Amino acid sequence: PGIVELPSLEDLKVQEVKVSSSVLKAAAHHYGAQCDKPNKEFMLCRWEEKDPRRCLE
Amino acid sequence: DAPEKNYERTMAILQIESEKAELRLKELEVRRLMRAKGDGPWFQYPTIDKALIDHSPKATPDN
Repeated sequence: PGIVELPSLEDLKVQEVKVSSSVLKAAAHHYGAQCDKPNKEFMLCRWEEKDPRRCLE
Repeated sequence: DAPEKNYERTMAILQIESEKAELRLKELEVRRLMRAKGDGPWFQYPTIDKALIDHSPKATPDN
């Protein structure tokens, strides 16, 4: 069949959130209140597109 | 019986039996075509009902 099309490594470069899981869980409820809108844009895009390559930006 | 009666009764018998024979030949041909192509109401061996599929958003998105 066809060739699967993957994004390049430049498309995956981003400033990673390099904090530990306790730093994430301690800051979790304020992250869920304050970072609501692009997170829900992303997860709606992620359950509608069903393809992570269409959900990168 | 009159020869008229036997004669016309024989014509009636021959029409009924010729119709039944042509219908049996058509029945054989119809059964052969429906087993071969599977497009008629006969030989419809069952598949999975698609009403059983859960179309809800699942726990993970890649599906």
